[PDB]
Amino acid sequence: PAYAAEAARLGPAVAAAVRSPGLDVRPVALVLNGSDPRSLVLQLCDLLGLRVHGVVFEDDSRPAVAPILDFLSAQTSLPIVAVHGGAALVLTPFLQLGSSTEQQLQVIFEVLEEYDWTVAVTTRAPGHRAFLSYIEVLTDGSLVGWEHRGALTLEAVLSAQLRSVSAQIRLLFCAREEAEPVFRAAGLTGSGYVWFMVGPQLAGGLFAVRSAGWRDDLARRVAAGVAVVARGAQALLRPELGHDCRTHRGESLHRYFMNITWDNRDYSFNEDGFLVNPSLVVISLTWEVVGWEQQTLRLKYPLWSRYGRFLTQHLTVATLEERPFVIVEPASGTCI
Amino acid sequence: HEQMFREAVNQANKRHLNATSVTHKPNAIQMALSVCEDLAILVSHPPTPNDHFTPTPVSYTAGFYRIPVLGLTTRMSIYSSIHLSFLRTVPPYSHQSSVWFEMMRVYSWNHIILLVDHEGRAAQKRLETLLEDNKRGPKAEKVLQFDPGTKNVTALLMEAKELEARVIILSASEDDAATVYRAAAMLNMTGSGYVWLVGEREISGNALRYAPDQLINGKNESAHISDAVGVVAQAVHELTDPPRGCVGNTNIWKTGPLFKRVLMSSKYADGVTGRNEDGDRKFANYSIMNLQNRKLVQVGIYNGTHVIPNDRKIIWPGGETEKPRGYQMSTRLKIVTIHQEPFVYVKP
Ligand SMILES: *[C@@H]1O[C@H](CO)[C@@H](O)[C@H](O)[C@H]1NC(C)=O
Repeated sequence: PAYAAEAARLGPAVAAAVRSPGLDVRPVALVLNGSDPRSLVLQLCDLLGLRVHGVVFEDDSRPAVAPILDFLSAQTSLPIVAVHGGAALVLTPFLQLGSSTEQQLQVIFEVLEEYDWTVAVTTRAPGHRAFLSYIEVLTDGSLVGWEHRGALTLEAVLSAQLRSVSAQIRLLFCAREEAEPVFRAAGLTGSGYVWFMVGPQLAGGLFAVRSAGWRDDLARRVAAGVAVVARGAQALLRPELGHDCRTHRGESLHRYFMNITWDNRDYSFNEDGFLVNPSLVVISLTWEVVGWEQQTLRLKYPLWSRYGRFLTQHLTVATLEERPFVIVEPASGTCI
Repeated sequence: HEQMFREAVNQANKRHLNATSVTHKPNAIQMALSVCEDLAILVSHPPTPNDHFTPTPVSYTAGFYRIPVLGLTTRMSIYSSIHLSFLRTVPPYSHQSSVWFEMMRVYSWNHIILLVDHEGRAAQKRLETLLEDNKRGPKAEKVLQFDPGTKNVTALLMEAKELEARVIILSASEDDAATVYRAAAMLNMTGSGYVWLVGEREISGNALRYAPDQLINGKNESAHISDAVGVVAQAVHELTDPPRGCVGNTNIWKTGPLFKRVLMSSKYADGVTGRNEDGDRKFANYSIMNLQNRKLVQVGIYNGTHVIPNDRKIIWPGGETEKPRGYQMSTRLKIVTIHQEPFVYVKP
């Protein structure tokens, strides 16, 4: 960005006046990155009198900065956020960014439901417990559940493992570095298998889930950040531990900020910093707007075939509603 | 507290390009900023944490540098990740209660309730997983999930008492343990048929818990520093080296996890406290106590799977003090009822 911030200094600041019910101040969120993380927090606290209404700035390609932010907040009771473009899950004793692994899992399972597919995969197990348990619990349904085998990551062993499942459509999640072994390995990359990974997040580098603003630029990110700050300030109207870096330990989180929607987006989070009823879309690359909000269903490309036959088992079958042998009666809900 | 570290660095070269050192900063912000610019994690010393999460930030920074330091003054390590596969030798609270059920599986009981915050959730889930004729304790009846610091928690003891048995288990903060112990005298004066089991610290901080009934090197950290640093000694890579540049190096040392994996694989190559998984040790031995009088006699050969009790085996409850029978049956029963002519005729 660099000088872009100066532009962001005016427009987004003006965007505050878009919804500013008596906001005290919102001057700037100066980056002053200096290309270093070690003292970035040092100068962050140094600049941190008169408290601060709140400034957010963070963007690093390829998200292991959250714990430092959490410690800074604790050491200065800081509830401010920094970034929205990059995000990741963390449960630590502020932190508010677009991400929901469980939302991704439920969305993909929904897509499977209305797309009529049976997923017995596993990739390197970084925090495998979360995703695996989510899949297992969602297996306790009435339609899907045939594919439940698991897998493991690292070449011959990986090839044998991935060839021991097949089962047409498959999907796994892991880090990009570990992801590439998928293309590296039994070479069973047949077109009759579409894959979805939530863990890596980021973007391509097929079909996968991403945030609503993923296509949108940093402008909407700063708008959402300032809107969240304004909501928090309004809640406060109904102290950042003195912002001292040089009580024995502060303790609070989301004391005022609970939930709100702006820009047709439910800019809200759970007490656990979880995206509550968020909006996300799905990709389509040979990306494309394929994917969802209001706890509702959204899906384009209403296809009835499956590009299948990757193996002569589905045969075009049709007839007429004769009555003695062809019964056609109204179904809402589900068939009998 | 630096003499121990100085001796450790002196003894570092026993088996065999520098020897690390650190300065113990009480607070964390300055310790955090000095973590890297001062110098995988050759020094992993929590000096004397008088707080709870204060040892977390420097470890997180090292993980950001891919240096899984080994926590030393750690007993309840909520890391299992938020950090990056930080090393750790002392087993956490995770299995500290696990050993109980196996002991309980053969010592005295079969179905004894257990009690709870995140550490408690992890402990209870690990316990219930460990237990995959059959038996079950709280899983048979229930397990609590409460809020720390809730004074006057009387309904908890009340509902605990009314169950079939009096055998209980708990693991929580010092204040929570004290409150539950004090309530035990209330709400049917829990005892004479009840049991107790908590972390050794809970007993230690237990000023007022008599009937209730530990460590290997905790609170001493004396004879295990040597084997700890020795285990690091073999960490030397054979096949880059561990980079020491903080400023101007925004990337990540690809070597870091590469040799963290083998560090995990590394086993034995030591004695005494020495001799798994991710940042944890799969072996340890512990004793128990009965809290006779005002003395908490840490007597027991629990030693994981192998138990060798002796020396006044036990006087478990505060009321009985005799041999604990264990499971207790019930007399009163509540019975369903439905209206139907065959056998259900109801009139005013
Ligand atoms: C580590 O290096 C510094 C300077 O590079 C040196 O002064 C110090 O003595 C070394 N450590 C040991 C244990 O020799």
